[PDB]
Amino acid sequence: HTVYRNLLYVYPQRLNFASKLASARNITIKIQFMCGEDPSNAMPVIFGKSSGPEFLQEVYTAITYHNKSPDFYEEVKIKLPAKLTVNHHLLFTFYHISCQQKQGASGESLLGYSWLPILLNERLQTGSYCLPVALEKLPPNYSIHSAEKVPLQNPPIKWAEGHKGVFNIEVQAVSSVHT
Repeated sequence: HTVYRNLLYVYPQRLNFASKLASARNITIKIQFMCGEDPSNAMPVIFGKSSGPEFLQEVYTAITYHNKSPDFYEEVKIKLPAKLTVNHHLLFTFYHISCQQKQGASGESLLGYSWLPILLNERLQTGSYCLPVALEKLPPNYSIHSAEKVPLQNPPIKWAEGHKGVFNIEVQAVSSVHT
C-alpha cells in the first residue's frame, strides 16, 4: 500500500526544570493533537507503534536519556487533518510523583500543561520552541494564544518557574510517500 500524506512530526527534546528535587525527575508527558479545548477533542491522529497503521489520541513519553541509547529520540508522528484551522493545537500534560503524599503514597499526579497552536499569526508553527508550563488547569480560550502570552484570566493562571520557558520541542510538517 503506497500512500501520500502530509504529516506533523513533534520532537519533545528536553525538559529543563530548575528544581533539584525528586519531583523534577521521572516526568511523564502526555501528548495530544486537539481540535478544541474540551477533553473529548483529542483527535485519533497519532501513529502508534503497531502496524496497520493504528492511530492514537494520546501518547505518553518521558524525556530522560540516562536509560536510552545515545541515538535515541522521541518522535510523535501525526496525520494532519486535510484542513488545519486556528482551533488545532498540540496539548502537553505533565505528570510527576509529588514528594511526600498521604500515607507515603508514590503515585503519579498532574504537574501542569503546555500547548502549541499549530496556526498562529497566520503562520504554521514549525521550528524550535521553548514552552512554559501552566500549573493546575488551563483557562478557557488558552488555545488561540501562544503559551508565552495569554491575557489575564480570573482566576489567574499560575506558571512553573514564574513563566520561564522550560520545555524544548521541535515541530515540522513533511509531506511524503509512505510504502
